[PDB]
Amino acid sequence: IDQYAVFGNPINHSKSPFIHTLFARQTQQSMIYTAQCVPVDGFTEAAKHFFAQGGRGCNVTVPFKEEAYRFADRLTERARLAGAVNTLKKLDDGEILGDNTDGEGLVQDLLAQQVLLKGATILLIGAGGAARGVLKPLLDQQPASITVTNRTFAKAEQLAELVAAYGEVKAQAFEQLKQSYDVIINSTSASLPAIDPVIFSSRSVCYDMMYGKGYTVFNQWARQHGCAQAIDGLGMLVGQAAESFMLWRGLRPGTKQILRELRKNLEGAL
Amino acid sequence: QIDQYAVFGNPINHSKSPFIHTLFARQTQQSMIYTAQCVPVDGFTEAAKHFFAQGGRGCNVTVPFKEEAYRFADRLTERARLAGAVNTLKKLDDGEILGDNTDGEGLVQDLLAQQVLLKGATILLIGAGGAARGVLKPLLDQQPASITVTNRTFAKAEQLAELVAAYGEVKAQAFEQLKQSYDVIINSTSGELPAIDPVIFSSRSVCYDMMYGKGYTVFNQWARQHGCAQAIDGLGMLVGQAAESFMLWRGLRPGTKQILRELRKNLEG
Ligand code: NA
Ligand code: NA
Repeated sequence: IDQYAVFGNPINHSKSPFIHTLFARQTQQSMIYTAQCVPVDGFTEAAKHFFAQGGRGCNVTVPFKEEAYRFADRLTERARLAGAVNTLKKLDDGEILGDNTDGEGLVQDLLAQQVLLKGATILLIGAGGAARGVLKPLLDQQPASITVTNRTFAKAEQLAELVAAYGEVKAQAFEQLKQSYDVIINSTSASLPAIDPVIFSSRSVCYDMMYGKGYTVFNQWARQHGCAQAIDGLGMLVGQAAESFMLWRGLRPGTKQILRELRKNLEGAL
Repeated sequence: QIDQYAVFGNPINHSKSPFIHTLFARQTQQSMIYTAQCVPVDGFTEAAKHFFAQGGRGCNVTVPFKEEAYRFADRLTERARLAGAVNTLKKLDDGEILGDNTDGEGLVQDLLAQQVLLKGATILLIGAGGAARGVLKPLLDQQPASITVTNRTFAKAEQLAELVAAYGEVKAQAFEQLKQSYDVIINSTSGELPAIDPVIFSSRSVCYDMMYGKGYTVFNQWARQHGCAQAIDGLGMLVGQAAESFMLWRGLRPGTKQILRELRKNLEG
């Protein structure tokens, strides 16, 4: 029985073991995925111990992703560009590979929802770690452009500079936004942003990284201002997990049927 | 479909419970999922509350949270009340969270299935902590000749013997008072072996350690050096307590044979 885990949890409820346990059931994998505690002396020590005792891979949550990035011996392209690792994998030679599946999970959820990314104009709200992590995977989908926005312009400019060689990436402060976008992605945590609701057009699609019962505060706002479709982040959670699982096991699980169950649980497990 | 169950503990770094319950559920046609979730030492109550809020149906609770689980429960079974600790929580149909303790029953069923004759046996129980307390009444219910409780600190042994006087023949002795051999010796303490005269072990003694792992535990190694008949580890107690929890949750007792065989194989791999 191969051992996998999640380290960290920035919230008080745990879904990763549920998700991965079901992926393992679907694909008949002899593995166990548990939630492991970061001890009081830190993540690095926890990771060292985990891999020394036979661990094969683990997910890492905020705020430990940068530490996981430093811990890894090797990094995937998307991890190196993200500056953060959410997935560690012990290779055959004992080296620890660091990956970041957050952006690809977002992309796959958007695609599962039949959102057209190729040639699309994308507005990315926020310029923090969550935003940084999803840029390269989105750019790989060949959008016409991505506009990074933040309350203060500088932070958005800095992020656009990092990824400038990969496609058309613009920076604009919240206050400057004055046109509509095909796809709007909210990467910011709950506080609404001082943005002109003109960003939402008749055919715009809104994606919130946050999730919960009913509609999120941001998606409620988007909907009230004429959004064509408001999607929450539950699918991104399952999508990122599926990418991690594929990295570890080389098998693609069934994301939709797990997303459906998570949604049933959010609405009451009735 | 996929009713939610879990084990909460710290550190629970190599949990077998998800495997155990997965097999139980397949065998008994229950549609459920069981996950292992380490919780920080200050976070059990909030973790449990959120687990149940999000649809959880039941959970095991392991160290260091068993006493906190006793407080968390809305109602306690008689065996949990006597044990002073809860290792199993269940969400009842009326919304109430029931606390139970299946550790003692699990131990007893393991001993009995392994064909240790408890009826008429002299039993030495080493340790007077929570682990000992949770198995004492179930052991007495098997009608042993006697149970002698011992502990590094004598006062806790005496307290434990006084708690269960009504259920059978139970004595408290200091480590250094132990001067004869027993039919069954059970170690409930979690190598720095207890400082007890190995005269306790006869070539006809069965030894049982609640601890388990690859190879022989340090306690079982000591017992074997001193001739014990057979030295058994706690893997079967884990499986046994799990089966009792499962019966509480789902209403049917699952078989343990495949599970025990596979877990044993895996420990040695
Ligand atoms: Na298969
Ligand atoms: Na209570």
